Parts: sequence; C-alpha cells; structure tokens
Amino acid sequence: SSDTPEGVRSGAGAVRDAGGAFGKKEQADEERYFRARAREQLAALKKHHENEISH
Amino acid sequence: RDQEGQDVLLFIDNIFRFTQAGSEVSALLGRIPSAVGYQPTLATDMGTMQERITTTKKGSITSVQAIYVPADDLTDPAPATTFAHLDATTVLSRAIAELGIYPAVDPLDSTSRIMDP
Repeated sequence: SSDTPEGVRSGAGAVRDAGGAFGKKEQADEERYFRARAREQLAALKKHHENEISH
Repeated sequence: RDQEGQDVLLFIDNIFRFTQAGSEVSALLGRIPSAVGYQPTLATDMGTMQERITTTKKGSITSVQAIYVPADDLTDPAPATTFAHLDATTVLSRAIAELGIYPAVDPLDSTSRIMDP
C-alpha cells in the first residue's frame, strides 16, 4: 500500500489519536512521571530563606 | 494469422484504460452501475476481446499487456477480471535497476502457469 502515493501512509501522532491500549498507556505514563516532578520542584521551592525569616 | 500463418505478437498499453473506458460508455447510455462503479458487463467485455487472442490451427497471437492496479488493491474488480486471463507475469523491479542489471526483471517475483514437468 504505502510504496506508492495512492496507498495509505501513517503520520506523526497516530498512537494517541487511535485511543486504544497504547494510547492510554502513554497518557498515564506522562502523568505518573510528571507528578513526582511537581514534588521535587515544590519541596525545593520552600527553601527560600526570606520566607523563613517571615516565618 | 488467418491469411499468412505467422506467429504474431500484440502489445496493449495498457489494459486498465480499456476497462475504465468501458464503464463510461455504459454510464452515458443510462445503465445502473455494478459494484464499486464499473459496468454490469465487466466480465463479457473482457470475454469478447481476449478470446480472439488464441492459437488456431493456422498460426497464433501472443499478447503482452501492461497492468496498472488502482489504489494498490489487488482485489479491485478491474485488476481481478483481468487476472483470470493471464498465463504469465513478469515484473520490472526498480531495485534491480540501481544494481546495474539490464533487463531489470525480478527473478523471484515472476510466475508462470506453464512451468510444469
């Protein structure tokens, strides 16, 4: 099919638009990884010394 | 063949523009189309042409025809009616033309029906 202009060819971003098993396995892996980065970037954001003097 | 008894060849280029030009006369004449858009008479117009290409007792006529497959569908009714008439297929691969070989006939993807002990 794909070895001609006529046949169907796949583009970029076609695993998420399908919405199947691999399309759901990708959304819950971008969220369970960038949930821990909202922990380490928020715990180290409390280490401002001027806020502690106000505390 | 009928008057001199030679062994003639015959070249048609191509056979898809004979099928497709048939399904525009049969729709200008007011007829209900068959499957995907072709004519009702797709199997007799290929019958009342390619049965005159035969080996009689005087001589013969051999035909080499070019075949274009629409939308890379081998089971579309235009390259499926034609395939019941052929006896041998030869395929020209472009990947052998960049290897230097001439003629660029693929040896593995060509089949013959008369290849038989």
